[PDB]
Formats: sequence, structure tokens, C-alpha cells
Amino acid sequence: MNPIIYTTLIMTVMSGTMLVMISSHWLLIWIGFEMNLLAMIPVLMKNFNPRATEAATKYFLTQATASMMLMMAIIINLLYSGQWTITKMFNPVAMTMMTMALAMKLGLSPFHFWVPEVTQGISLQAGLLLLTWQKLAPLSVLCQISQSINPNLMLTMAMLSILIGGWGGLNQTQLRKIMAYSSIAHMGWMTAVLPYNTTMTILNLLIYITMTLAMFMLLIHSSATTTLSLSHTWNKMPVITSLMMVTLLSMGGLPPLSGFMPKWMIIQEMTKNESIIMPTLMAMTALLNLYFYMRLAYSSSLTMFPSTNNMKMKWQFEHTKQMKLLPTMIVLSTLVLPMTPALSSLN
Amino acid sequence: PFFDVQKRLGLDLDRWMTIQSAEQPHKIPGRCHAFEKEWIECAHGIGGIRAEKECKIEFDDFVECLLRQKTMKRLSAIKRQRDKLIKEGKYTPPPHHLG
Amino acid sequence: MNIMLTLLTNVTLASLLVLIAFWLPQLNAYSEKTSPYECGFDPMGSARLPFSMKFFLVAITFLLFDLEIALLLPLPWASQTNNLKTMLTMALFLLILLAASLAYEWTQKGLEWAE
Amino acid sequence: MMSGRPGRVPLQFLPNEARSLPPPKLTDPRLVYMGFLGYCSGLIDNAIRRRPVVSAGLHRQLLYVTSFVFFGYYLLKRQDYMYALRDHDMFAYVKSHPEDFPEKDKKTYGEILEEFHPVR
Amino acid sequence: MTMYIAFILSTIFVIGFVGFSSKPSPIYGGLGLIVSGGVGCGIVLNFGGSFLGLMVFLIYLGGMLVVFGYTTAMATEMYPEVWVSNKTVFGAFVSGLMMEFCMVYYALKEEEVEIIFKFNGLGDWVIYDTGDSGFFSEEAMGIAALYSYGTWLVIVTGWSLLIGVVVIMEITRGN
Amino acid sequence: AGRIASFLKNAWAKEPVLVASFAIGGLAIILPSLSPYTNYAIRINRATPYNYPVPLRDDGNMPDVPSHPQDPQGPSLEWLKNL
Amino acid sequence: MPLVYMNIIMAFAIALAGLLMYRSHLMSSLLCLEGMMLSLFIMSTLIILNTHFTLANMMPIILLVFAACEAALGLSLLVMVSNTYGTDYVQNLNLLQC
Amino acid sequence: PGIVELPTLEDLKVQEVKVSSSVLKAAAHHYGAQCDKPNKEFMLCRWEEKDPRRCLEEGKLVNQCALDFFRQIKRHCAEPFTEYWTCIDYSGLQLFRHCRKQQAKFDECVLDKLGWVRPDLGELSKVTKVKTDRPLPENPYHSRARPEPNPEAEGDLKPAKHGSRLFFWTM
Repeated sequence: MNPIIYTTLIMTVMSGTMLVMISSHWLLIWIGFEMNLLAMIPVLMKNFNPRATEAATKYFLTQATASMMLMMAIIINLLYSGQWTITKMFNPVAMTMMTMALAMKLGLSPFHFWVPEVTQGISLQAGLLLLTWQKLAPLSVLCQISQSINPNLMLTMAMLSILIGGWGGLNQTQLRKIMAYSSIAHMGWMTAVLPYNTTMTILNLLIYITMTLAMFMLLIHSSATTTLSLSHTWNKMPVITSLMMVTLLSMGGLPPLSGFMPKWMIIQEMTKNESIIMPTLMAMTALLNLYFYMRLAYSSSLTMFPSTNNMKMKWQFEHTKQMKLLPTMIVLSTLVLPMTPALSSLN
Repeated sequence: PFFDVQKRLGLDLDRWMTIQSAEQPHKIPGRCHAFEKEWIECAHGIGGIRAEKECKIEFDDFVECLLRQKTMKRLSAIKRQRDKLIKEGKYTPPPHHLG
Repeated sequence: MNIMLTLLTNVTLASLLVLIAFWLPQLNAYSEKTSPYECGFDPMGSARLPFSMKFFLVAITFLLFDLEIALLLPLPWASQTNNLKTMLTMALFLLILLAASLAYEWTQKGLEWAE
Repeated sequence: MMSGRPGRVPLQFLPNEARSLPPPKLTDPRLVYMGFLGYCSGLIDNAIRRRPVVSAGLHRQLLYVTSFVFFGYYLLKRQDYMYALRDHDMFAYVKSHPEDFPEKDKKTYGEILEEFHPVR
Repeated sequence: MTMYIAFILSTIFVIGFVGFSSKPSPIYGGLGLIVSGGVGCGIVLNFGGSFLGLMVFLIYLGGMLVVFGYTTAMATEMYPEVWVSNKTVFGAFVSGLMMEFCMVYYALKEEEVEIIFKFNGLGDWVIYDTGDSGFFSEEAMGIAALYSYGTWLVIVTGWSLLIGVVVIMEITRGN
Repeated sequence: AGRIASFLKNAWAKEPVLVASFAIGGLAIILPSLSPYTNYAIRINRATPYNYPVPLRDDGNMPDVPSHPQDPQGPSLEWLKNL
Repeated sequence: MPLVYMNIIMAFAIALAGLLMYRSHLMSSLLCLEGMMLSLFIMSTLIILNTHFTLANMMPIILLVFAACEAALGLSLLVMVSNTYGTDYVQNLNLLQC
Repeated sequence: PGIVELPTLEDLKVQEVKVSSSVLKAAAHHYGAQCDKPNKEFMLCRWEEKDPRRCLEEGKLVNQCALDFFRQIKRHCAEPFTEYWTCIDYSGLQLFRHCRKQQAKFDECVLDKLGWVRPDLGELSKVTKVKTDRPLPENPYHSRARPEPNPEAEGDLKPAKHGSRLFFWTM
């Protein structure tokens, strides 16, 4: 991977997303989607291992099918209204079609089996990229079309998203896999409030984003892929594993940490709109997230784990790659609750 | 769009093609230029969830100009009755219908 | 009609040629004729094995260039426009991008037929 | 509660008519906390690089506390701005729609017939 | 009667697609796609889309060429599959034939087929539009407007094709 | 100076096709801006009336617009005839 | 909505079935995927020629140019699983399991 | 929703000028130059009213004026016109290029007998003007009453009452 080639892949991915959240013509939205697709496949193949080839192939198939169904919705609402402008749909089945087309790109409904696997395949930096940047475009499209989305569809889809997100992560030790399942749960979390008011899903997107960088940067600052590998890191990096623990507390949403604020906001606006049964389901099922969160915490910091003899010469070497933004990345993802009113800035 | 840089920094980037009453090459009007002009100028600065009901009759007139569902259904009914009574044999089409 | 009539005439004519070709002659139909051929021998146990190759890259850059050729095809109609300056700059952009893709193909081995 | 508001210039942090609102005081308790929010970023930074946490490179701490308090200040004006607008067209909609908000009549507790519940 | 050709052009499109999607030997799916594209070029052509029809002709009969180019390279095996090898492919094929046949039978009887959307069985010749074109083809002039009004489209495409050759380089580089 | 000229000479010898292509291409972009006739080409393209010049409703005080298609005043393309 | 629209929509529906319902082949599946875009290309050209959407006349080729690019990488990915694994048969395609 | 306005079969009965494409293309410039006024006003009606049912009389006028023009050219040099239109007919594109000889032989007659001149290049292409006594089409599209705008809002931004008012936040 040529450094300059890697940079030009960075910015074509980012420009593909930018085209999505700045364009108005529907065709341009599709173009940005595949620009990002065509641009992110090579970086996922940076390591060039057969697992990476597997992950890239599954991503390609899923996202290509999803973009083709995206054009199907595109063509249908064009046919029934002759207007490429992105707005409320004028044909119902076109709206549904776009809903599953985007969802397959998000990993919400049973169209979510790709993400845990593809996260397993690629390197952790590619994992950060996949689970942070490749959500902004589909969320932005879903925000722009919130006028006419079948509320039943979006609600049930978010419900499965969070539910299988919680359940799938229980029996996973690979940190990449449990992070993928947690991201699926957060996907359900924001997409549940997507139909009602998009400011709150934007806020939850921001919090999940900052938490995800604050997470992945800690992982590859510890260089761990399995739970046992992270457990061995309780020694070398005690500060890193303590911050590991505090952000793992911010994971579930235990007050007064940052992660509680989006849950609180989403539930409060859901209750404003007579949806009282609905919020209790994610409120209960967040304990499923908190379960393997607590398991990760126990393996990381709360309980000392048996280290290794050779491991001691690691004591002689220091992490040289700075991996900047980590301090503020932690801080914004831990203590921003007294700043909840600032949500009105996004509105 | 989410972040409309188009009208902020002041240029068209994609809005030229979005609708078919825009300035088409060499003034080639679309099939439903009149109907979509009526619809667009009907619903301007009104709000989608408010304009969708005031600009309704324009909207379905536009959709019927696009698809001709109602008109072609009417033609199908006419052809059905014509072929039925011709098979059961009452009148003959006037010479303008033959040659 | 007309054009379709010519296509029909040609396909039927071709099919008559192949029918006379494959039916008119007489063959004894003996078994050992079916043995395949390679410069005197038979192609052992091959001629269908997966083909470990290298010019796959040339084959795919063909298609990638063919898309851009399709993009630049409308040029003769496009030259008949009022704002010729923009058409000139933007078509020149398209050919420059053609050349840049070819150059990156060149220096980074690429179009160099892999070994 | 907004992106479809008339006359809403896009990609514009602080609109011109916001200045009519009281700018947040430099000693705003929210602002000073987000200044303290700067300290936590600085203190953690020394911890990540296993530098002396208390006094490693005060130059790094200075920008960490000054940049955070700055971007906090502009955010607070926008925060007050949206809350002002939400309360602004609030009363405009109410005044322009008197029928939808009937003047509920006030009756003292001597006229109501609330029934006391013996809690035994 | 060659009246219904504008119908049948689509009809042969459908059943050439099913065998193309009947999951046969890869080259036989390619043949299904080839006949489907050849008959769909007529569908666009008789609607007036001469340039677009010949365009898809050219690019697509190169595109299936290249997908062949690896079928004999990275997809063949000792015993290539045959369009009669698997038993299920016949069932898929016949399920391809009877569905649109039943639906068109209904559209010929009731003209109000209820499948998914709203459709009328009264041919396709109606939906054309009376008018003229002067001395310019609308399709050609529209696709020519790419270099005058397609400001963003050509820019973003050419950038994408450059990125495409870059990624094609990188993924197949083989370290 | 000497290095640039020597490199040009070597390119003209080592890959002559490359230098010929690069030259003629480099001309292809810089002449149209320099040439004084591209505006005349714009005039050529605007001259051709693919559609009908739909007339204006006469109401008085448009001396610029000719009253008759044979009238002297109005747009003219004698430059087209001389060209 | 006349029978031509039914036919190309129905062709897209069976392309969706054929590609998405995998039988055993990755190459044939992405072949069905690119046939999918052919169906959508024809479909798109239909309304665009029908309604005199003169600008939108350039959308199909645009829609075309990207779509082949997908296949341009798809088959490109196909070789990369093929040289190591041996075939495009997606049932050995199981190494990434947990 | 409404029925028809179709004028009677007697209304759209005019003498249809029945000549060939070659003859028409041979006349062309002289015909346009000497019959522009009915043509100009006719399609001014067509573009303004957007409604041929309002412009049948213009159609009758243009037909009759063109017919008069054809009668005068018949009354005078027609054998040069005959040769000219036959030669144009031989062309598969009705090209004016391979007819110039007879072109002169035509253009002289209508010049020295009917006092006509061949319009210069682009001369019969500039957009003209014409007075029509018919009233303006106030509503060419017959558009209905346009929907009223959103209720306009105004007023200076007073500080939000009790700050954010979100849960326990005082400000």
C-alpha cells in the first residue's frame, strides 16, 4: 500500500460520503454510494490475508446488491413521479425498497449478518473506518427521507437490530466481533428514533461515533484482538486499560457517563409521542449489551489476569505511534452529560 | 439535501437536471412540462406536508400525464366494448376507420 | 421490418450453410476418431483446467477504458453546443483522465503484462 | 424541534440576528465546566504517553483548555439561538392561532369538587 | 401480425433472463444475458433510443466478453457444468416460464392485473407521444448535453474511473 | 539548460512516440484559448436556428426588433457569408 | 403501466432472485448481478425516452459507467479468492467463520 | 371533469394545399418572405393561446394566403419552378446545393415579373413582431388560484424563557 495511494483512498471514501450528504439529485446519491463502495474495498484488502479477501467479498456482494435495490427505489419513484429530487416518496413500495436497500448497507435487519464477519476479517483500523465512517451516508439519506417512512417498518427493523445486536455479542470473544454486535445495537438505537425526530438520531450518531473512535484507538493502542489478548494487556498499559474500563462503562449508558445521554433523549422523545411500550424494550435489552461489556471489563481491568514471562521485555519498549486525538476522544465520550442542551445546536 | 452547499456557496451542481421544466437543451420541452410547471409553481414555499393536499389535483393530473393510466384504461374499455359488439355484430366502422 | 428483414435473411442463410455443412457429408462414425489432438498427441489431461494467467489485468483495464470510451462517444453531437468553451475544457479533462489512468497503469507495472 | 425554517442559510454557524440575544457571560457555569472539560483532555493526554500527568508540557494543556473553552463559547450562542427561536416562533404560532389555544377558565379550589381519599 | 413485436421484444427478454438467472453453467447464464440484451436493444431502439440502444449493445457485449475472460480463466474446472447438469435448473426455468405467462394471460383477459402495481394489458403502442423533432434527435442531443450541463457528472465519473483503475491495481497487485 | 535539452533529445530518441503524443496534446489544450476564432465558432453555433424564432407580440416601442422578416434592422450574419 | 414495464420489472425481480438466491457459483451470481443493472438500464431508458426528459437522456450511460465498475472489481475480487481457494464455488468459502 | 370543446367538422374544413415536399422546398424562401405575416400571426396565436381551438381562423388565413401566393406563381414563370422542383425532387435530401442553375432561372422570374427577392442567409431567421387585435391569453394554462403562502413571521429574538427548559437545566 503506497502511502499516497492510501491517502487517495481515504479521501475518495470521504468524498463519496460527502457527495451523499451534499447532493440533491438522487442519481448523485447513488454515485456517492458506489464511489465509497469502490473506494473502501482496497483499504479492507490492505493486509491481504485470506480473511481480508473473505470480508471484502462479503462486503462487496452485500453492498452491491443494496445499491442495486437503491436504484430500484430510485427508478420506481422516478417512474411514479418524474422527480429526481430527494424528498418524500410518492410510491409506497419504492419507499420500502429504499428502506431495505439502505438497511443492508447499515446492517439493521437480518441484512446484518455481513458486518460481524467483515469486521472479523479486516484489520482493526479498517474496522474503525467501516464501523464509523460508513454509516454517515445511509443515516443522512434516511434523515432526508424521514417524511414518508413506514413507521412500523423502521421500528421493527430497529428492534431486531438492537435485539440480535445484544444477543449475538454474548457468545463472542473476538473484540472485533463484539464491537460489530455493539454497533448493530447502536444502529437499532438511532434508527428507532429516526422516524420521530432526526435531531436525536443525529445526536446518538455523534455519541456512538465518538465512543467508537475512543474505543478502536484504545484497542490498537493495546494491540489486542481476543479477550485473552486484551487481558494480557492489563500489565503493560494500566492507564490504557483503566480508560478501557471507563469507556466500557460509557458503552451501556450508565449515568452520568456520556452513553446514557442518547438513550435518555431517545426514550424521552419516544414517550413524548405516546410510544411508551416501545422504549422499554431497548431499555431492557441494553442490559444484554452491558453483559458482555462487563465481561470485557472484568477481563481488562477489574480482575488481574495471568501475564506471560516473555511479555516482560515489552516493558522495555514504548508505543511510538502517537495515534492523536485519543485524549479528547476519550473525554468527549465520557463527560458530556452536563452539556445535554447543546443538542439544540444540531437542530 | 443534508448539507446544501449548493445554495449556500452559490452554484448549481445537480439542480439543472432534477426536474424536466428546467432549461432543456435547445428548448426541447418534456412531455409534461405544463403539468409539472403547474405543480411546482403551485407548491412553492408552502411545506411538503401542507402542499401535498392543496396541490393534489395538479399532482394527479401530472401523474396521469406521465403514466396515462386513466386515459389508457378508458381506451381499453372503449376497445373492449367495440370488439364485443363487433363480434356480436351490429354496426360497421365508418370508412375513415378503414381507408 | 426492413432492417429486421435483413437480419432474418442473414441468420437463416447462415443456418442453411451450417445445416448443409453438418448434414450433407457422410461419416463412418468410428470410436478412435474422438481421441483429441495436440500436434500429433492428445491434450493429455488438460484443455479445461483453470488457467493460471497474468494478462487478466490487461483484460480488466480494457473494460475500465471501455467505460470511458463510452463516456466520450457523444462528442460529435456535443461539439454542436452554444457554450463551446466549457465543452472544450471538459472533454479535454476526459481525455486527460484517460491519459492519466494509462500513465498510472504504466508506471505501476499495470498495463505491463504481468509475469 | 427545524431545518425547514424559512430564510435558513445553510452551513452557517451563527446567524446575524442571533446577536440580538444576550451573549453568554465569560463566567457562564456551563462555559467554565467546558473549560474544566479542557483540563480532563490535557490530564489524560499525559497519562496516555506515560508522561508526568500533573505537569507534563503545560503548553499542551493551554491549547487543550483554550480551544475547548472557545468552541464552547460559540456553541453556547448557537445553543441559546435555537432555544430562542424555538421560543420565538412559539409565541408567534400561539398568537396567530388563538382558536387552537382557548383561554382556559381559572376556578379556585372552593368551586372544584375534588374527592378526598381516606388513606388508612 | 408483427403488431405485437414491441410486446414480444420484452417477452423474449423475460424468458431469456430466467435461463440467465436459472443458475446454469456460467457461460449459459451469459448466453441468456446475451439474448436478453440483444432483444432489449430492440426494446429501447423501437422507442426511439437509437444511440442508447447501440451504446448498450457495444459496452455490454464487451462487458460480458470480459466476464467470460475469467470464466475460462478463473472459473472453469475439470468438468464444466452443463445447462442440463443439475436437476433443479429445469424447475427454475419452467417456474420462469409459467409466471409471466399466467400474468399475461390475465392481462389479455382482464387487463387489470393486480400483481404489485397497476398495469394494463392493452399493448404498448399507445404510450408513445405525437409530435416532431425538427432536425435533431432528442436522445442524441440529450446525451450530448453531458459536456455542457453535465458539469458535475463527468467530473465525478472521471474521478471514479481513475479511482477504479487505482483499486483494480491495488487489490490484484498480489503484494 | 543543458540537462533539459539533453532530456528532450533523449526522449525524442528513446521514446519518440511519447514526445510526439505529449507535444501534440500540449498544443491541443493551449491553442484554443490562444486562437482568435473560437468566438467565431460560438457565433457559428448560435447562428443555426434549430427551432422556430417565435415572434413577439407587437405593442410599440421595440425599434430593435424588425417588423418584417425582410426588414433591414435586426440580427445579421454577413460575417457568416464572408467566413 | 403497459406490458413492457411489467416485463422489465419482472425481469429485475427474477434477477434479484437469481443473484440473491445463490445456487453454488460466485461468478454466475455476479453475472446475475450485472444482468440486474441491464434490466434497470432498459427500465430507466424507457421513461426517459417516453417523457422527453432531454437532460435525463445522459443518466443511463452515467448509470452504466458506474455499474460496470462494480463488476470491474467483482470479477477482480473473483480471481483473488480463486487463486488461493481454487474455484469460485462458494461452499468452501467458509474460512472466515468466527 | 369537463367534456370537450372540439369545433364542428365543418369548422376544420379548409382547402388543404396539396403540393409535394419538393415543390414546397423549392418555393420556400420566396414563399416565406411573401407570406410571413399570416404565418407569423398564426403561430403567435399558437404559442400565446397554447390552444389550436383558438387559432383555426389563423390557419384558414395562412392557408388562403399561401394558396394565393401559389396562384400568382402559377400565373407567371412555372416552367422554371417546374424544373427547379423536379431537380430538388431528384435529390434524396432535397439539397439546394445541386440545383443552383435552375435556382437562378427561378429567382430571376419572380424578381423581374413579381418583384420578389431571395432572402439573404439568416434574413428569414431573425425573430420579428406582429400586431394581433386578439386579447392577451391572461391564463394560457387555465391555472387555478395559487395556494396562499406560509404565515409570515417576524419579531426580534428575545432570550429564551428560562433557558433551555430541558429537564433540570436552569439555563
